[PDB]
Amino acid sequence: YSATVDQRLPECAKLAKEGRLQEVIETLLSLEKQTRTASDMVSTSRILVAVVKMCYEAKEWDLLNENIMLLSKRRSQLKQAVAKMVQQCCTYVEEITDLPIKLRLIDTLRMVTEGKIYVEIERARLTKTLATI
Amino acid sequence: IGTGYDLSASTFSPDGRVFQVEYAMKAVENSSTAIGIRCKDGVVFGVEKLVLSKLYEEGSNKRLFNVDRHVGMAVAGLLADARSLADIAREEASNFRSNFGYNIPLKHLADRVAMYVHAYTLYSAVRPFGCSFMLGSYSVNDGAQLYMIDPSGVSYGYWGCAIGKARQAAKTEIEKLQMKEMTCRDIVKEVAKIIYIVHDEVKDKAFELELSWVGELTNGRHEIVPKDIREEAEKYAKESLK
Amino acid sequence: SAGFDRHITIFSPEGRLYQVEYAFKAINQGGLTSVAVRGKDCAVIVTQKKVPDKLLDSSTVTHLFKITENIGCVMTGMTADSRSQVQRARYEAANWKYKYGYEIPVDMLCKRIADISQVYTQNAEMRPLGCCMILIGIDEEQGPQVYKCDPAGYYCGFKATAAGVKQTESTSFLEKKVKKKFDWTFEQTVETAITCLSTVLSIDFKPSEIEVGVVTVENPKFRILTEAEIDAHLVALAER
Amino acid sequence: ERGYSFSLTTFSPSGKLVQIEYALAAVAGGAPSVGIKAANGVVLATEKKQKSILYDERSVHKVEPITKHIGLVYSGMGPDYRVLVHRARKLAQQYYLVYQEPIPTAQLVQRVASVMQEYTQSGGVRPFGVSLLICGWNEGRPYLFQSDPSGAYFAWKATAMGKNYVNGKTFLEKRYNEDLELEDAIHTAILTLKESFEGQMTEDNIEVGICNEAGFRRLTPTEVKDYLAAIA
Amino acid sequence: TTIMAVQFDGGVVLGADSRTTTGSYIANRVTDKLTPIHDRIFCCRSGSAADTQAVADAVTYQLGFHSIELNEPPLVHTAASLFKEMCYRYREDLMAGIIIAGWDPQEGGQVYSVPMGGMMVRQSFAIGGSGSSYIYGYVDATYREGMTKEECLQFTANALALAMERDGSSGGVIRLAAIAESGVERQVLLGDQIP
Amino acid sequence: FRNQYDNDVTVWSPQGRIHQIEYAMEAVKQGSATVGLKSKTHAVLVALKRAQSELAAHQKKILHVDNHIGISIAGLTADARLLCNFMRQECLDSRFVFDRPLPVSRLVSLIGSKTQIPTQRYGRRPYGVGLLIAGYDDMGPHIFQTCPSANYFDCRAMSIGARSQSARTYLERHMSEFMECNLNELVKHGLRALRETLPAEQDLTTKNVSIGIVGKDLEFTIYDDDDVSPFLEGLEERPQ
Repeated sequence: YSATVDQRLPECAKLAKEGRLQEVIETLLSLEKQTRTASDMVSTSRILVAVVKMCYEAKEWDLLNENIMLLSKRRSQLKQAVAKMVQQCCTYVEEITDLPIKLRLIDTLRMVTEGKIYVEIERARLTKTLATI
Repeated sequence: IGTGYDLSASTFSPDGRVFQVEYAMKAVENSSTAIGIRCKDGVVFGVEKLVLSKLYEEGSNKRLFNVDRHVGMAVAGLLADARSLADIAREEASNFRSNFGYNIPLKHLADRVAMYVHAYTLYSAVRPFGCSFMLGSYSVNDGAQLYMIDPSGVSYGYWGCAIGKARQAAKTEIEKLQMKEMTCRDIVKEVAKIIYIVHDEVKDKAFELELSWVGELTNGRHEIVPKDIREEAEKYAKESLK
Repeated sequence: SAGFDRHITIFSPEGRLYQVEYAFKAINQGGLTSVAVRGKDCAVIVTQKKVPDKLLDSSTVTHLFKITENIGCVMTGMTADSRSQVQRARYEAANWKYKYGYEIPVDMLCKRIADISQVYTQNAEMRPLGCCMILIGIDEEQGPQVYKCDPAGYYCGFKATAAGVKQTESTSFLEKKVKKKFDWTFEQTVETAITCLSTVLSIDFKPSEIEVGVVTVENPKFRILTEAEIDAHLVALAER
Repeated sequence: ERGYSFSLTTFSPSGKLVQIEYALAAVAGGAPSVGIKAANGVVLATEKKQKSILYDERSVHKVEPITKHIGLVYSGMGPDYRVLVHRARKLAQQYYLVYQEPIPTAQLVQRVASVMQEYTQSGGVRPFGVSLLICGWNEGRPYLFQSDPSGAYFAWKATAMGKNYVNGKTFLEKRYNEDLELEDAIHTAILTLKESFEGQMTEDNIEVGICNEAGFRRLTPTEVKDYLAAIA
Repeated sequence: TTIMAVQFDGGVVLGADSRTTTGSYIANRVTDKLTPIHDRIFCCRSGSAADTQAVADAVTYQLGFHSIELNEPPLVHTAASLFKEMCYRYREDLMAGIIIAGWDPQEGGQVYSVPMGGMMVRQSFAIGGSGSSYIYGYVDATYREGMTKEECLQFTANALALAMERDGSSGGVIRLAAIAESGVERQVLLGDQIP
Repeated sequence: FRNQYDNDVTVWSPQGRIHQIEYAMEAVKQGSATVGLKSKTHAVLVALKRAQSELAAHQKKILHVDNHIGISIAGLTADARLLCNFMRQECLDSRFVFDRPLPVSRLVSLIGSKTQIPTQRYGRRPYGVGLLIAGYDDMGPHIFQTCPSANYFDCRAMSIGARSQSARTYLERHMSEFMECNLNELVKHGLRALRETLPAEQDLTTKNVSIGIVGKDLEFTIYDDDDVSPFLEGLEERPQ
């Protein structure tokens, strides 16, 4: 599981440099699902930072929107995982200088964040970025 | 401590428990220890019987009865209670045979006897049967089953269980034994060593081991271990208990 | 004030029957929990299983039973009272079939057995069978029914009910689900029951720790959901 | 006084049986119910409110008919009410079989009073924790009776027992008139339910039955909703 | 009547006429002497009808009780025992002959007969009623071993047809039931179907 | 009073004992001692007769119930007598219906069943009589001691009653001869047992002892002062 994902990180990264969203989203969904069931510590963090990184580098916001709304709608999520996701989106939304992308992304970060989490200070950073906007 | 609530069996507790059946639990745990194991093609029984006085003859207070031809009877608790429960169970089996014309399944006999022992648990003019008993049988077209029924009235299915002052102790050392595969020949040895290790020698010494079993090895018929196999089991015990 | 909590037949001041509430608390003493959910044409019963050791036979420790070929039953509390009450319920259903020539409706079965428990709690010759009942079935022109009976002889139909140690929280979760006014299809009913149990227990159980029974209009027989189908249902819930 | 509040066969040195009074106290803690006798008929109602809407309100009914023209409501224990209904049905039908004529409601009340006071005769059996309201129409006259756990039975132009029964009785005696009509009787009954309903009666939150020259009939949910809207 | 039931490898086939009379007058010509006692155990009734139906409901209750307590369908032996005890306990007042046919997973297709007076026995062909005193030679001459479902059907058709045309207490239609692991098949012979 | 748990047989102690049964058990410790021995083919019951005053006869402690089976009582006169009539009725019923003597083991089993009902059910007081049963059947002599706890034991010997521990330890010293002894030898062993029970100032006189002997061909015959005379002539002198 952590072995599958850690020998997959080279494989899934060399697969990601092709874009090809559907299949990788499906496999990452399956592995994240099993790790949510099994309550694993580091593989969940690696896999979710992996999917978020892949969406952000591959330059789709609907796909990361789907990732956010799935594992918000999906259950048994580690709170630190959601926190790392939203804080990564924060550090993936403050450096971008695209106005429509930035506004849509802060809209998503607003509607995902019911149930504020210890990282809500880092989310306060992004809401002050929204304050600038 | 529940004073004012445990003078009768029809009175609940503020926590919601009948203390008469709990006191019967206590009495059973203050009684002798009996183990049973179901083999691949039958079930075996083992009784740890304390010889309170050598004046007692061997075979006195025989504890491994047989309710039916294919059904045995192991029991721990009060010997008078054991005999009364055995008698009502035997009458139940005889009535089942008279009305339905074939051998009584172990699960059905256990259900009937559990209902009857419950009928003595919830009344006020009577007292719950403070004794825990074993039901074992082997049917060629049904299989092998084992059941422990305590004065609480719960008849649950146990592969092989123990009752007495070494309940948890016998659980610990019967868990290490693998069970489901070997037959009575390779199970009597384990039963003998288990019974001879659970007993305490410094306190409550002077015990003898009696055994009984049912299965195709005696054509689905419950009987005590034959004297030859009995002494062989004792020899395996003394070798294994070192 | 107090001291009237000794006899089932004694009325306390303010007309409060203590011993009956004592029995209701004794229902919880089993340490288990159970819930029943009903759909448009299905009724799902699920209950928890606790095994102290592998040494027991899991096939005989089922906590849900079958009253008649189309009427299933689940219950909790003291297991001896449980089996006595299911024996009495089966006796009553068979007597009803003998006398009236057609299968006992769930509501009438609950009514008669609740009358029996009332007679138990009305006279001081009986300990009032401190185990709660939930009965399920299908009836023509009315559809599926889920009924609950208690040692006091109080019976009522439920769109969804619960019992055991976690009664109040399970009922609150059930209300939270039913206030959304959704159709509750058969798989949806089963999943609502499993989610209720898992959340009120906070265990996210392995599929081997639950027994499930279901009765539907297309399958009027009370089918005890086997290991294969409960695995399908609840691991699908897991992935769903 | 405490040593005598424990059995039903011992007289208190000053008064009477205390277990009967405690059964009455159990009755007064039950669901409020109001019965009103109009000029042309009778109406009796009760509140079916219970938490956990999961409960099936149609599953059980607090207002049941005994025969084609006799209905009853209670206040107090549920299962005891069911048992009383069963015994009343058996007694009324025995009277019908013996006499081949619909049972007069006065005799029904007398017989049900006798059967409930039978449970008060000896110890070991508690008296019913339920009081009965009997509605009936016969000989061109609407009859309304109350049956007691003590076996006492009396008549009532309009009464209300259960929770907050004193306020309901004051309301009724400040509302009822001898020339009341059936529809106005239902209006007064629903208002009496309202003044202590505590939570905005719905069509199913209350249960009302009516009896008249055309026998007794429990009102369907639609008519209950219509009457609730009319009162508003 | 003529209730002949014969077992075959896989189950038992049971047939009967449809004649019930009060004197010389045929009261009902649509009588069924095959009353389903359970899912895969049936019965054949001869003698006074009321007694047969009453004991049928009684044993229906009893083996329903047993099947629901064991969570397992009853054996034919247990059922036949119930009919035996019921018949004997009322044998001074019971005028009824019962054939207990059926199939169970324990052994298979079994035919148990309890004639007048209550012999609990089993055999190949169980013929009963006032019409069972005619085809006895006919079956003994036509008895062979191992009739398939078709061959069992023809055995029933011809045997009950001779009973039909030869005896005046057998009339109406011919009702058949086939009990096996697949389940129970119930068929009716009328018109040109009966030989 | 923490001993409110010993007022009826139908309540358990918090430690899981029925103190009423234990008091019934101790009740037979009050009666006079009685010891029994059995040979290859002969079983003896020897008891110590007691008298209210020396101006009146000694209380009989050996009772004849049937030609092959005999009993000895130690405890309440009423309970023992009732048990004796019950024994006689059952032995006769066996002789009438089976034409065979009642087996010793079967007789003692029915004794246990009869005396368990008072122990289990409210009503009749527990049978507080210690019974020594000596008879003959297919596998030879039997000695059965039925303790008032509704329990019985197959014993080589037993002394029940007052100061019976002295006889118990005497027999514990002297197993090694019981099996192979003839009539006179076993009789003298039993007499030495009672003499061990009896204190120094008293001795086994003719009026003091009662002897009952059964065997394969010799019926259960009870001896008295003149009849015990030949058996005590072979008796030795007390080792004082």
